[PDB]
Amino acid sequence: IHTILYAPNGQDVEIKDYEDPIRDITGVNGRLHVDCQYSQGRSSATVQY
Amino acid sequence: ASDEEFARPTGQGAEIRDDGETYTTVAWNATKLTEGSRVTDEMRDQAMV
Ligand SMILES: [Mg+2]
Ligand SMILES: [Mg+2]
Repeated sequence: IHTILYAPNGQDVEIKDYEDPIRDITGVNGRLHVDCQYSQGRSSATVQY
Repeated sequence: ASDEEFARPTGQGAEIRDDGETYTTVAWNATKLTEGSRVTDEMRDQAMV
């Protein structure tokens, strides 16, 4: 089971603070591109009630 | 340059408004002032001054 992470810059989560000097605000923004996929779904069993 | 003005009271996180320096000019001309005189070579010699 693969967690595929993508970033145009670097590899991990991209979290940045920035300042708006027109409004006197710090923004903190986070982004990430993610998907999750089995290579072999047969390799997992769910337990059901 | 334009005269000194005053800042304005502003809400927190609100856009700071533009009131930049504005300019004008004073034109100069420059008029030619002239003055002249002539002295005869005979009197350039003869005068006591
Ligand atoms: Mg003002
Ligand atoms: Mg003004």
